[PDB]
Amino acid sequence: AQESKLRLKTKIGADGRCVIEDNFFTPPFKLMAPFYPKDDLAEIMLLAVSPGMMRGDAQDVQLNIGPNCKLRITSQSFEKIHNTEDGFASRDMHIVVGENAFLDFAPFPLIPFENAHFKGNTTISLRSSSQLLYSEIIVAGRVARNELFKFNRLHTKISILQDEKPIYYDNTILDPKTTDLNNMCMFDGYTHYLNLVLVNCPIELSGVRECIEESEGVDGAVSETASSHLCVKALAKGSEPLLHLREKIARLVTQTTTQKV
Amino acid sequence: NTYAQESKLRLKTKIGADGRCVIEDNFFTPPFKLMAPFYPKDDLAEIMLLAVSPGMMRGDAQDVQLNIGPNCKLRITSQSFEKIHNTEDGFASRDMHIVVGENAFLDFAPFPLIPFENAHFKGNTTISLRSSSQLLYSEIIVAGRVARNELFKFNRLHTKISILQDEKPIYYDNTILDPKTTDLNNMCMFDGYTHYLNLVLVNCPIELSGVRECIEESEGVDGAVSETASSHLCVKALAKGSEPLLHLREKIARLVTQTT
Amino acid sequence: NNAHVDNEFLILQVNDAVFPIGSYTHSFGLETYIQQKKVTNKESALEYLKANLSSQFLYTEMLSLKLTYESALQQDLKKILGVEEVIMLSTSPMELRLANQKLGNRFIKTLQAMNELDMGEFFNAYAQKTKDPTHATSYGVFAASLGIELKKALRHYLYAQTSNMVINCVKSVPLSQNDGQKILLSLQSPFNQLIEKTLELDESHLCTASVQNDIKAMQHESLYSRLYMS
Amino acid sequence: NAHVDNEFLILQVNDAVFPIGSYTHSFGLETYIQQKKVTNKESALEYLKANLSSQFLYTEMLSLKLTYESALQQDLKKILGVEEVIMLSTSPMELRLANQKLGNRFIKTLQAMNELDMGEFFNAYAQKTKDPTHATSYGVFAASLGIELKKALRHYLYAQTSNMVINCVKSVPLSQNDGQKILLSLQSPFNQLIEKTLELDESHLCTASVQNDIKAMQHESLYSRLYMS
Repeated sequence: AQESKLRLKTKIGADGRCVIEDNFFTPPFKLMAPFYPKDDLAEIMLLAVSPGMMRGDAQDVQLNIGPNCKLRITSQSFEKIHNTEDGFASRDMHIVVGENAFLDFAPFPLIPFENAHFKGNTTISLRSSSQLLYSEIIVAGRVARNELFKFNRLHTKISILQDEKPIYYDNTILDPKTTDLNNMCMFDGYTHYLNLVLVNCPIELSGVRECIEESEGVDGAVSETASSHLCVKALAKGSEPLLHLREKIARLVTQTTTQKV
Repeated sequence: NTYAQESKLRLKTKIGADGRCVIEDNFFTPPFKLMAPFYPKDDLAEIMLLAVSPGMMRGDAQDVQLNIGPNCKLRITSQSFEKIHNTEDGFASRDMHIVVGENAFLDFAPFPLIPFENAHFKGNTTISLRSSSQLLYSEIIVAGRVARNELFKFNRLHTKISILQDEKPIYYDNTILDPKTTDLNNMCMFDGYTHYLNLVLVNCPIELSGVRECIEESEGVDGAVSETASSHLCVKALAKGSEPLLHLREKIARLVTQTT
Repeated sequence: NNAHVDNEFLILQVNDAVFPIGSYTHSFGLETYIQQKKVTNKESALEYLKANLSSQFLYTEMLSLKLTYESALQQDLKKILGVEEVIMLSTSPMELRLANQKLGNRFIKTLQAMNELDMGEFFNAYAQKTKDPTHATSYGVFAASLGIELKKALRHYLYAQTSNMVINCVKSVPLSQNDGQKILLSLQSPFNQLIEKTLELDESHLCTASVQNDIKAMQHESLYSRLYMS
Repeated sequence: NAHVDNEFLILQVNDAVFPIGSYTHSFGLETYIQQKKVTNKESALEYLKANLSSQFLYTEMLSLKLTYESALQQDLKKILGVEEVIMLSTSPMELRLANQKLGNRFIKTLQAMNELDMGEFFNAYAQKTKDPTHATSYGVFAASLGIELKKALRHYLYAQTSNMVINCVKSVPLSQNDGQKILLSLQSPFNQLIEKTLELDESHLCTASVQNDIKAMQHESLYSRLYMS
């Protein structure tokens, strides 16, 4: 058992750019210094090389995006959950986004091995002016060795508050022992699952629907939530089509200029 | 006078040496009385059944037996109504057993029923026909003495009809009228009317259209005709008086009679 | 067998408005009442339903349902066929007779089309011998064969048939859908009294004659414009 | 007239003709049909088992039980809590709207029946509710009248499944006997679902479906749609 921690707080610096105010991390996490894609956008790369999580392992992530900061956090790492026996591994994330701040983030895609038990809890606090691109990818297991839905139980939750008021819930429970997760209402023969929410982003439903339609190898869709935001769900047979889809969407949300209204 | 009375009526007919339908045997007790047959058409006898009576009381019973010999073609007519009085804790009854022979024809109907307040009447009619037999039978029930606004005040009325063809049932009727269990004036029963006619035509030379015609051309009548399971005709009609129903019956009897 | 067949669900299925026996194509004389303007609004619709249920539906449908049920419990097939014969010989209005027999036929054929449903030895025997089953008689045997309690069987049958009639009034009068609901709600006490009455009646009351109802059912044959088979 | 019998009332509100517009909804089934994932008797039964054991179990049936149990304790805040979760958890818009419409019309239909007194707690619920669904409102309804839970669930479950089966029959299409075979096949699963519903607690509320959500969303994009969802 080991505890991996990640802390990141950002603020606008004297130069008007988004910079790291404070940070801290434990293996296998490691942040790189930010670089600036658009004059109005910072990007921090989160890297991690790990054998995976075992029984008793825990991850705790805290993100605090100061006001006016527009930040994208990118990674390439997959989170492997091993056989946890009679125990489990867990991932807790607390994210705070400030006034007129933007965050583009996603935890590592989950790959639950046979008899893996995983618990994830994510809470995201936003202001009314905050903007969020948040997503999660779940894989059926190690697809290459035909290890599909062999894990024990997977239970992850997302709750997003806007000015301390709930605007979105997700309650993901996957348990091979209760259901055939391959049935046409769940994974339906696919092996990779993308769930994504766009909150208060400068983008219309039709634009997102265009990306999905023009993405090979994806069965996906978008819809307006009760709180008037966008949710994207997509199934695929590999991770690449889903990651490609997310990139396209992220690109669409980013193609807005500070030199127009 | 020392207790309830029993009226009897027996009538058997046969073709006579002259080829005419005649009375082979008959018998009757008050208030019943048969008159000698006369002959309207060359192929039809008519016997008038008459009766003057104060009405039936508790315990009174009527027994009727008719036997229309082979090839006989007879019409039994009457003008009398049957008044049923308050029968208290008892009832009055009328039993009829009718037998019609080979290629024989019978046109008949018991007296129209007029049940006074708290009258209890039980009627059982059984009709035995041959496959060649022909029959025009009907019954009329009145809601009571309409002249004194006496509607559906009787205790209970239960009359039954069973018609057998070659000993095989071809028709049933089970009339039960009990003001205490139902509003007999509702739109599925008497529906504002006071006179009810139930008529059956068995193996007669007339088409459904013909009967329906008579009904359509009858003022004061809300009635209808339909083919029974055994391929015969049943006519049901409501009226606010006995006369329109009687006139309807005549039209139909007439139609059935106008044939070779 | 029937270790997987749950009577609690089967009773709902066979009384479902979409159980494919064709009830929706029959008015059983109601259409005649409507066209002649005897049933024109919520109030008259309610009187008709009360008048019909307490006459034709009680002494022929419900009573017969009870009779074939009780006979089925004693495996008395002969008595069951006798009851069905009386009904056929007692029902003068042709379209009314035909409608009941059609629905009887389709009810049984629908049961038999469900290969995984095992109605038992007595129902099979009855299904083989029956000449003129009605929806009510065959249902009676059905219910008894499965051990469905009589009052329960009556309640579901009574409500379904009445629902069909109410929906016909709603479509044909026409009435608002809320009017239909008010009516169905108003009919609950009468519903219960009809069941009470049904349980008291013996076969001497079977096919008690209706008057105007028979007439309007007969008259339906002559309607120039008719949307119903009866 | 003033004699409301629950035995008849439960049949009336679950009646296919109870005027709330169920027949106009497929809740995503139409999408499955046009994409030819449901093309026959066999694939339709697989869809129903799949759908019943996912969306209908953790959202419809489970929420029905939740509001029912809270109603027994007159816990209105808990009922509103449940309805809020459902509204914030149901991403597919036509699925969310459908359920909310059916919830609205259900309450207004009961309301239109003046002779039907639903009691003080249901009256309070109906006044305060913001986003009722057919299932939540029906749950409070059943408890308010003292209708047994399993019985309440049974009628609701059959009625909804029947509507789904009938869409399949109309839209696939299937023969009517096919629909009856299916409905019969589902009786054991029915009992299993009710069994499971009793075992589940609110931590399972709105358990995410995957392809079902995606198909409900995609229904918005169909060029020819005969259903509202």
